[PDB]
Amino acid sequence: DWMPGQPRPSYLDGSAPGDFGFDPLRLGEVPENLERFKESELIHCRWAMLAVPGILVPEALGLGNWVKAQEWAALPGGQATYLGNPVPWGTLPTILVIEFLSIAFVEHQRSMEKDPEKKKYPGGAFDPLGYSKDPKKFHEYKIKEVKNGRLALLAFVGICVQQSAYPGTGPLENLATHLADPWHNTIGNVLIP
Amino acid sequence: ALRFPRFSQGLAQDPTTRRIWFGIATAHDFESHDDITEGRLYQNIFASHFGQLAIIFLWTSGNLFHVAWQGNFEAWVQDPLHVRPIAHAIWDPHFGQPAVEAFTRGGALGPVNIAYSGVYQWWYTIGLRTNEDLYTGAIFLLFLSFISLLAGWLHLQPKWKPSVSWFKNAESRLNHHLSGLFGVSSLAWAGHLVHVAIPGSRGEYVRWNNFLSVLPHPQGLGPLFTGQWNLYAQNPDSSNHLFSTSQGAGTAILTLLGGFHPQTQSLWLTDMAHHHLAIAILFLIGGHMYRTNFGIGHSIKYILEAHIPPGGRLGRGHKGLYDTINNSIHFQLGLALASLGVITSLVAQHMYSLPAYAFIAQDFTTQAALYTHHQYIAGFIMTGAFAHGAIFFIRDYNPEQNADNVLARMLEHKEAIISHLSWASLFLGFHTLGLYVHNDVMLAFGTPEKQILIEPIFAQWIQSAHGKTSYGFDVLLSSTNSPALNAGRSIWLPGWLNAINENSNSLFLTIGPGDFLVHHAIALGLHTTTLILVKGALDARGSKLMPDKKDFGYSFPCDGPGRGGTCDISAWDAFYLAVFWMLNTIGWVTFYWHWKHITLWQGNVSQFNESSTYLMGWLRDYLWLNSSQLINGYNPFGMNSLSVWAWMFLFGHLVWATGFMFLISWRGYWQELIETLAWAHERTPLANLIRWRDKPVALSIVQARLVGLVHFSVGYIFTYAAFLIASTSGKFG
Amino acid sequence: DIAGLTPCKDSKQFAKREKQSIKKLESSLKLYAPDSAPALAINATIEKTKRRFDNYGKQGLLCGADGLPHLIVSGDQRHWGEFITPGILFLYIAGWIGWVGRSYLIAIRDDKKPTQKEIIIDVPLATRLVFRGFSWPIAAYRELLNGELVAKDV
Amino acid sequence: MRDLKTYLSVAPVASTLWFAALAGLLIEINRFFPDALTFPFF
Amino acid sequence: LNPSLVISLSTGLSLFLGRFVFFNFQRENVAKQGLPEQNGVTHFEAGDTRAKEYVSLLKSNDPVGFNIVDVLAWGSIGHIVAYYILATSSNGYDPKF
Amino acid sequence: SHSVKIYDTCIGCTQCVRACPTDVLEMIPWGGCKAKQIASAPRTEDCVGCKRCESACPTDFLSVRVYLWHETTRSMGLAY
Amino acid sequence: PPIGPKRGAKVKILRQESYWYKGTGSVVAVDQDPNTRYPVVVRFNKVNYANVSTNNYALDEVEEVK
Amino acid sequence: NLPSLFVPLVGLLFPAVAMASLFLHVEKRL
Ligand code: CLA
Ligand code: CLA
Ligand code: CLA
Ligand code: CLA
Ligand code: CLA
Ligand SMILES: CC1=C(/C=C/C(C)=C/C=C/C(C)=C/C=C/C=C(C)/C=C/C=C(C)/C=C/C2=C(C)CCCC2(C)C)C(C)(C)CCC1
Ligand SMILES: CC1=C(/C=C/C(C)=C/C=C/C(C)=C\C=C/C=C(C)/C=C/C=C(C)/C=C/C2=C(C)CCCC2(C)C)C(C)(C)CCC1
Ligand SMILES: CC1=C(/C=C/C(C)=C/C=C/C(C)=C\C=C\C=C(C)\C=C\C=C(C)\C=C\C2=C(C)CCCC2(C)C)C(C)(C)CCC1
Repeated sequence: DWMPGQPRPSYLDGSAPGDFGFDPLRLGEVPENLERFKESELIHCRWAMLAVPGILVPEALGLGNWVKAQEWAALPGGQATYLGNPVPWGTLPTILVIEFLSIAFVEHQRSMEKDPEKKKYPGGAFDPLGYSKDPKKFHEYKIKEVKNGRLALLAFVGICVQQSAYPGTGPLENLATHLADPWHNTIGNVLIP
Repeated sequence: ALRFPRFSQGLAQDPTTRRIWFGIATAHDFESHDDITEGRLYQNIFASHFGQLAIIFLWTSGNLFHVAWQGNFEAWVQDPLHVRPIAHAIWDPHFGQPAVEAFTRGGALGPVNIAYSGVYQWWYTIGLRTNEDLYTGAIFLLFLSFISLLAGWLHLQPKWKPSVSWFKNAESRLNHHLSGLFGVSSLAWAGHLVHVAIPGSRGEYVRWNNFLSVLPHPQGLGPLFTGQWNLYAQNPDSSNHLFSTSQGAGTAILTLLGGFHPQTQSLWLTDMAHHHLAIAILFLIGGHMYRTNFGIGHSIKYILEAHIPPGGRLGRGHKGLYDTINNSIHFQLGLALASLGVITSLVAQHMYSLPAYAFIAQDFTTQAALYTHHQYIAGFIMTGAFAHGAIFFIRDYNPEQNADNVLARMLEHKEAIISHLSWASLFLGFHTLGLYVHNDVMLAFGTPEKQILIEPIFAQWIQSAHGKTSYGFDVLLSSTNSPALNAGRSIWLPGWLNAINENSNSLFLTIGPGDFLVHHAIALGLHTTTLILVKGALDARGSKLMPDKKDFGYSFPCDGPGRGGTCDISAWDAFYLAVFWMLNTIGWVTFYWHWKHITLWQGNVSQFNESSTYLMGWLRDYLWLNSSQLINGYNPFGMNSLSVWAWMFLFGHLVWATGFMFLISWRGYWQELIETLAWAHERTPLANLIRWRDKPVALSIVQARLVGLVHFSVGYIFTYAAFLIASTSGKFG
Repeated sequence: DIAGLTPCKDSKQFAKREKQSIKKLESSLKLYAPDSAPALAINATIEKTKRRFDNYGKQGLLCGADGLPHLIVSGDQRHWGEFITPGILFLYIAGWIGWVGRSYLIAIRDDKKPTQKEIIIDVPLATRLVFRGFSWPIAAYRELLNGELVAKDV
Repeated sequence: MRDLKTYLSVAPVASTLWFAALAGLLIEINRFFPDALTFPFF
Repeated sequence: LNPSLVISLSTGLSLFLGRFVFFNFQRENVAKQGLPEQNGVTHFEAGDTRAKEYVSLLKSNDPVGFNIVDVLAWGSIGHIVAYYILATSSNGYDPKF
Repeated sequence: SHSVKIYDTCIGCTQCVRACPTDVLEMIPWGGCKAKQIASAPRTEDCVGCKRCESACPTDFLSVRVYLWHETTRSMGLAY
Repeated sequence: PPIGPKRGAKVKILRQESYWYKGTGSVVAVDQDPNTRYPVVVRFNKVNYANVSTNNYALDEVEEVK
Repeated sequence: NLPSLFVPLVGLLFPAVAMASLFLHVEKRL
């Protein structure tokens, strides 16, 4: 139960992975919408779980933060740098056409499959190590993925809001600024200018 | 049938004079004619559309002919800022010699009227230069009028009359209207701009004879197909440029400068060509949305069926709306009139702020006349839109086929809608009137510092958002660090920011508390007019006082004196009531516009700024003050050219007042009076040798509402037109 | 300042208005004996004028080029005295009146002849109910939550 | 006596008394606190 | 920069996507959305003589059913994207970061 | 002539007939109410459309309806 | 057996053209004679626009409400 | 010269003819 003392919704019995009874707006009242929401929630969770380290790790290294790493495309002759290497295809129209064709193909492949249970957990080629072996352990891994991904989503929100509250920052730069003086470096200064 | 009107046997059998009147007022209501069918309905409408188009072409042809044959056009082109244009000549055998003298002006041989329609600036801007060009135009339009009559006649004979199924093919008509009627027409117009109008702007006279020899651009066609279009934006006209000349002339045919031409004070012709080209592309690509004969496209019905929110807060959503609208010509006319009224006001608001015609912004009588013109047109069009919403609810609306969709739910909670429009109108009315009256009392007691003057800080903040510096809010486009400012610095922003911060033009005029108050009066008028019309449409099928109203039709006198009294209970009566409020609202709008500009044009902006915050200021410093030249158009000491506006000014005052008769006196009084008159005629020797063929009766109840509203409106419009034109043109500034 | 205005304490036009007003009243004052009652009245109007302009200058009102106060209703915290604060006062009083009238109508609605107390006021009941308006925001909020504020299925 | 209090409770009379009191109040408030475009006490 | 290159690439990629990628989606949507109909029946059955769709042109010996109309639609897209990239490359426009 | 109709909500109080100033309406036998009578409009060619009958009906909603229609010398109340 | 609702019962008016539509009224007497098309007699707290406070309704036009 | 022909033509002759003709059509009995 997400909120002790609160009656769980009628349609949330706790059986689903990551189902703690949280839908205060009753957005899953219709079952079709709820299933679609489980799929989409997992998609966001996995994009976030991939994108958070892609945001943090290049910052720990000498490379720019996640904001600076997008900046060459604003200027016309822009060329990307992967690990300091001016990659030749780094021009914006190149990687842009590449990204459109590749992403569009893959994601549209997800659009043209309706199991619907495979739209959440397809497996097969995407489970070569076969972690779907024990359905108990596979379901516990479902709770694992859902909580990890929700955590990553919250973290991403923290990164975007910190970026708005300190334009041209880094999550770890913000963290270090806090570690300097935690009692005088806080969200309190942003909430209260 | 058996006599006029042949379309109504019930009217032809009327022995009274009513038969004639109602024969006229019902001639176009085809659905009420005897033996009407759907096919006859659609076919009569279609032919009527061709007839209208023919009227429009013939009218513009007449304007062209008269400017060419009696006007100043050729002389006006050489000196746009010192030649009064000529509408047409005056041949009136009632003129005394002083009228012949005083109306002879504009450098003409006899009395003439100065045109305030602004067709000289338009035709000059689009490339017309000689009276010969105008004659070619007029004959071309007379030709088009004739072919309109020809097609309308043609589609009334069988095998040329279309089936109703063809009229109800909505997807095809939308594809052709978007892609062809909107898109291709706009594209061709861009053609005329780059081939004729822009050359004429650079000194080149391009006509049908030589337009194949001349290139529109030195490199043209080739940079278009290569995909390097910027070569067309390359060499624009110089900021020092003379419009009829090659001085400062560039070669660019498509630009996005953003401001005005410094000489003509109007939009850049290359800007306008680029505009019509781009929106033409948008209409072309957008006109491929719906499905016809090729196995691709949308079923509008299916899209409407699909847009039903889960959770059911809109019930069944938009299901059944495709047939509800496609089967109801009144629904279609309502949507068309609503949209057309919005964009008519939009035209009014954008043509005074962003003038598109050379040397039109300096002609102040024309700018005022056009703004007033289009705002009143827009008002009437809006009232009509709601009228046909109501007529839809009565004649075409099928409750079972719209069950629990959004449209039926409008009726289902009509009391919340009507009651909240009533609340908004009461709040706006109480407080706008209250603040005006407070300020008037303060100025009466000599304490202007006690007024309630609220800064229109939200609109001011929007003007700052546009880059106006008058208020120092330092927001986007008004601020240096704004991404919105950086993104457009290289394109339109230099010309735009240049134009908005020029103090002479009407581009986002500076606003103060006087503008706050009138804007809230305008809000009041929109809300009250809308309240009347919406209540009329939603109560057209019935109320608690008349639950069976749908069975009585759109227009009926009333339901008798029972149940408390029921006068003006029909939907038509709600329209009739709302027209008064529309005339009031557009009166406030146009008073506002004309006073703000007439003070701007005099360099005396302060007079508006200080005097518009109390109503005596409007009465004394606007109407009373600017009637001075008008009311002296003729007097015991002589006449001048303003006499026609003085006369008309009273004419309106008369017609308006005559309307009051039909609106205050009701029928029974006149019916008894006419009975005494019938007795008088029959008992008078020599005269009783003459007998009436139609029994004289008093006008109908509804008929009197209409006749009185028409007098009220004609007097309204003619009065304000006389004052507007005389007060501006008399000063010309 | 805000909207291009200037504080009335810094406005030349504002001080010119105060000057011209006072000199006008003094022009009227020159006609009467200084001991007379018209004289004392014009002096009282003069003192009231000075009090007026001095107070508008003190409390931070911005002026236009007209030399007259303009009110900032945007919500800017420097000008809550010009709208937001008198506005909250108004909403308190209006809510009081309407809440009391509603209390009266509910109180008489089950009487044998309700209209009888609408044309002849039950003043004892009214006096009992007038001071419910003091706590009208709590009462109306509690009714909104409890479902007693809005009639069911209307 | 009872009938007279009843008459004095009738709509127009109660209205004149009520608005007359309100008018005296507002007049005196504008007498001790004249002019005032704002709530100055903040 | 080369118009033939960009137009050929964009149009070839558009035809390709419409042929091997988005074809099934296209067909299931144009099938479930179906022909426009007035009063519960198609415009042609309702009596519009010119509302009969053209089944001759829609027949194609292309195995999957890709026909002239598909060519026209997707090729139109490819040319609009193509002239978009062409016109946008010769701009010289650059936003101030 | 104006159309006049009666609806079976009629309770047969006779007031529409009593109110009519041109004698358009009658009371005919019927079994649907206690008064065992229902109104009728057999002479609408004399109907002038004043709706005194409608003012007289106690039924909610009305059981007489006057639908003003094609005008005649009789419906316009002309004595000339 | 008695037809219609009990006398004194509160009923909701379902006749759409009734002034008291979706309101309530008290039952007075239900005429047990069949062939009477509108046997239910309802009295109302408020007069309608004809200053009438009672009206007869059909059995399917009244809905007993407590 | 031409206005001296067409102003009375459409301001006198045309309204007289149109009013008389419309009068006849409107008073006709079939
Ligand atoms: C339809 C727009 C229109 C308008 C509003 C006017 C308005 C006017 N015209 Mg003009 N006129 C027009 C078109 C128009 N004209 C056209 C297309 C031609 C042929 C090129 C003329 C040729 C013309 C001449 C020669 C003269 C006028 C004159 C006049 C003025 C006096 C009225 C008159 O003499 O009757 C108008 C005379 C006509 C011949 C007009 C008929 C022309 C076409 C065929 C109109 C169709 C009429 C049709 C039978 C009825 C349709 C009703 C309506 C919609 C037109 C007047 C201000 C006189 C003037 O200037 O006085 C100072 C004058 O001498 N007009
Ligand atoms: C100066 C002319 C005038 C005025 C003041 C009004 C006033 C009003 N009309 Mg009206 N109207 C007019 C002309 C006018 N109309 C004409 C010519 C027509 C054509 C017949 C219409 C037709 C019409 C329709 C069809 C409708 C209105 C509506 C309204 C109300 C609109 C809401 C509002 O503004 O809040 C109130 C605004 C006011 C200006 C009220 C002014 C009086 C204040 C309250 C004085 C306060 C009393 C003060 C203490 C003095 C007491 C005196 C003492 C002896 C008791 C409003 C009361 C609409 C409506 O009802 O809105 C809900 C509506 O539907 N009007
Ligand atoms: C594309 C626009 C459009 C279209 C095609 C229609 C179509 C129709 N309307 Mg609509 N309507 C419109 C716009 C439109 N209207 C607008 C803008 C308004 C607001 C003014 C209305 C308000 C409206 C109402 C209230 C009604 C209609 C009605 C009708 C129907 C019959 C009209 C008729 O036969 O009367 C024939 C018309 C005339 C004989 C015109 C004579 C009266 C005019 C107004 C006087 C002219 C002014 C004066 C002479 C100017 C000269 C002054 C002089 C000193 C110079 C018809 C289907 C009627 C209907 O059938 O309802 C179901 C109806 O009652 N319309
Ligand atoms: C490309 C093919 C095509 C084209 C060009 C048209 C064109 C037209 N049709 Mg048609 N239609 C078509 C296909 C087409 N249709 C097909 C295939 C069908 C069967 C499915 C129909 C069935 C149909 C019917 C039933 C009717 C029409 C009608 C019309 C006319 C509308 C009236 C009008 O003048 O508005 C013109 C519109 C514009 C000029 C563009 C919009 C104007 C904008 C919004 C406002 C002004 C813009 C700009 C600022 C102007 C500057 C002002 C300045 C120049 C002074 C119009 C000329 C109606 C008609 O009038 O009958 C004759 C009518 O009844 N159509
Ligand atoms: C108990 C008194 C009372 C209450 C609580 C309300 C409440 C409301 N009215 Mg109403 N109204 C009232 C009296 C009241 N009204 C009276 C006396 C009239 C006739 C003058 C009206 C006429 C009226 C109209 C025309 C409208 C409303 C509207 C509204 C609603 C929006 C608020 C508003 O516009 O206020 C506006 C208030 C007025 C116009 C007049 C109020 C009169 C005084 C200030 C209140 C009555 C005091 C009363 C005598 C107290 C008796 C004391 C008692 C203890 C003995 C709202 C629910 C609007 C609506 O429908 O909203 C959707 C709207 O259109 N009212
Ligand atoms: C009754 C009825 C009817 C009618 C109705 C009507 C008449 C309506 C109307 C209406 C109207 C008259 C409306 C209007 C509107 C508007 C809107 C809705 C707007 C829009 C907007 C926007 C969204 C914008 C935005 C923007 C931009 C784009 C840019 C700049 C800035 C801004 C923000 C401005 C019908 C027939 C249908 C049916 C039956 C019933
Ligand atoms: C036989 C065959 C084949 C081949 C095929 C081919 C080779 C194809 C072609 C196709 C194509 C190759 C097509 C194309 C194109 C199309 C279209 C349809 C187009 C278009 C265009 C447009 C539409 C344009 C527009 C515009 C303009 C005009 C102006 C401005 C600009 C723009 C863009 C807007 C294969 C082997 C594969 C397989 C087997 C069989
Ligand atoms: C802040 C501010 C502002 C704004 C405002 C707004 C935007 C608002 C909104 C508002 C709203 C949107 C509201 C609403 C409403 C709703 C509803 C739904 C209602 C209700 C009510 C009621 C229910 C009442 C009741 C009562 C009481 C409580 C008392 C008296 C009696 C009675 C019963 C009346 C401005 C800038 C201007 C100025 C500054 C400040």
